[PDB]
Amino acid sequence: MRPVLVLLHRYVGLATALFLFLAGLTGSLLAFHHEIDEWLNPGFYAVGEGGERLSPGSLVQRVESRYPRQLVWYMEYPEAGGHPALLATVPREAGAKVEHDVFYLDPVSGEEVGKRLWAACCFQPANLVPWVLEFHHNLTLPGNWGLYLMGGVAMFWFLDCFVGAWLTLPNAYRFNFDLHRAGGLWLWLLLAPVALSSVALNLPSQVFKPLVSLFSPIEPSVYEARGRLPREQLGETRLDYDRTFQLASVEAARLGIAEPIGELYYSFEYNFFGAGFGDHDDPMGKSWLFFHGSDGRLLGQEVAGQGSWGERFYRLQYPIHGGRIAGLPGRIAIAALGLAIAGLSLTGVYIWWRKRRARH
Ligand code: HEM
Ligand code: HEM
Ligand SMILES: CCCCCCCCCCO[C@@H]1O[C@H](CO)[C@@H](O[C@H]2O[C@H](CO)[C@@H](O)[C@H](O)[C@H]2O)[C@H](O)[C@H]1O
Ligand SMILES: [Zn+2]
Ligand SMILES: [Zn+2]
Repeated sequence: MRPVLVLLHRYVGLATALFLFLAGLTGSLLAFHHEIDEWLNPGFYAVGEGGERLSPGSLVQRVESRYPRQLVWYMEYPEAGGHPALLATVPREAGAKVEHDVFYLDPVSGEEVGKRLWAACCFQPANLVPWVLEFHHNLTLPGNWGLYLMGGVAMFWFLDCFVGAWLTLPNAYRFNFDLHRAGGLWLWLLLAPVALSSVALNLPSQVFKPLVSLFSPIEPSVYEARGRLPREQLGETRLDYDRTFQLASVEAARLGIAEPIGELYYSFEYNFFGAGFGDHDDPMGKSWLFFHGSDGRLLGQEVAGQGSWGERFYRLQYPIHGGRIAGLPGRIAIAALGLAIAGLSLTGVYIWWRKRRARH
C-alpha cells in the first residue's frame, strides 16, 4: 500500500498549502511576538519609577471608572520594578464600540502610560503584532468561522505528517522538487508536533482534549466545566480582584505553588476568577487557580507539572508550539520551522503547477 499513501499526500499537502503557508510564515514573525512589540511599541514597556505597587483591584478601579463603559477581565500584574501592568477590557453594553481596549498602567501611580485597541489592521506601531497574532490562527475571519478552518488545516497537516513519517521510515522543476524532497524523515518529524500543537491551540475542547482522553483522562477546564453548567446555578458575582488575590495566595500556600501571582482573570459568562502564577518567559512553570464568583471557593487548579498525563500533555502544547520548551534556542528553532513550512507549502504547490504545465 505505497501509492495509496502517495496520492493521500498530494491531495492533503495541497489543500493545506496556502493556509499552512500564511500560518507558518506569520508564526515565524510571532516567534518574537513579545519582543517585536517592545521594539515597535516602547511606551507599553516603561520603567515604573516607584516603590510600593497598589493592589490589583486598585489598578482595576482606575481603569473601570476612567472608562465608565468598559470592564477589566484580564490583567497582568507586575512586580513594580518592571513592565507596565496590562489591563484588558470589554464593552459593558454587550456590542458597543470602544476607541481603546487594552490599558497600560504604572503599577505605582495608576496613571495611564499607553493604550491600544486590539487587532486593527496591520497598523505598524500597535495593531501589527496583535493582528499578525490573531490572523495567524484565524485568518481574521468572522469568528470561530475559520478558527475552525485553521484548526482543521492543522488536523490534516498532522495526519499528513504521520503518513509521511511511515511512507519515509525504514531546471525549475529539477530544483523545486529537489529542495522540497530534501526534508526527509528528520523534517517530517519536526513538522509533526507543530501541527499537533496547532490542533491543541485552536480546537482544544473540540478535537484534541477529547482525543487525548482516550489515552489519559483530561479533566475539562473550569471554563469548559462552567460553559456546560445550567445557567441558573452559576450564582452572582461577589468577589473582586483583591479578594481573589488573597484567596489564591491562601490556596497557593497549601498546594506549594511556588511562583508569584502575575495574571488575574474574571469571566462574566460563568462567574469565576483566575489567579495565574509565573511569567510569560517560562510558560512551563505557570500555574492557575480558579475561584467561584460567589463563594470564593476553589473551583479548579492547574498547578504546572502536576495532574494526569493527558492534562500536563495538554499544558505542554503551548510551550512546544512557541519553542519555549527549548529556551531561546527553541524559539529560534520554531522561527526557522515556520519559514521551512512556508518554503514547503510553496515548493510543493509549484511541483503541482509545473506538473500541470504539461497540459497547458
Ligand atoms: C517535510 C517533509 C515533506 C516531505 C518529505 C515531502 C515530500 C513530498 C514529495 C517527495 C513530494 C513528491 C511529489 C510526487 O511524488 O508526486 C511531495 C509533494 C507535495 N508535497 Fe510534500 N513533503 C513534505 C512536506 C510538505 C508540506 C509541509 C506540504 C504542504 C504544506 C507539502 C506539500 C506537497 C504538495 C502540495 C505536493 C504536491 C505535489 C503534487 O501535487 O503532485 N509537502 N511532497
Ligand atoms: C507554520 C507552522 C506554525 C508555526 C511555526 C507557528 C508558530 C507559532 C508561534 C511561534 C506562536 C507563538 C507562541 C508564543 O507566543 O509563545 C504561535 C501562536 C499560535 N499558533 Fe501557531 N504556528 C504554526 C502553525 C499554526 C497553525 C497551523 C495553527 C492553527 C492552524 C496555529 C495556531 C496558533 C495559535 C492559536 C496561536 C496562539 C496565538 C495567540 O495567542 O493569539 N499555528 N504560532
Ligand atoms: C471532521 C472533524 C474530525 C473530529 C475528530 C475529533 C473528534 C473526537 C471525538 C471523540 O469522541 C469523544 O470521546 C471522549 C471520551 O473519551 C469525550 O471527551 C469528553 O470526555 C472525556 C472524559 O471521558 C473528557 O476529555 C471531557 O470531559 C470530554 O471532552 C467526547 O465527548 C467525545 O467527543
Ligand atoms: Zn507571549
Ligand atoms: Zn518582557
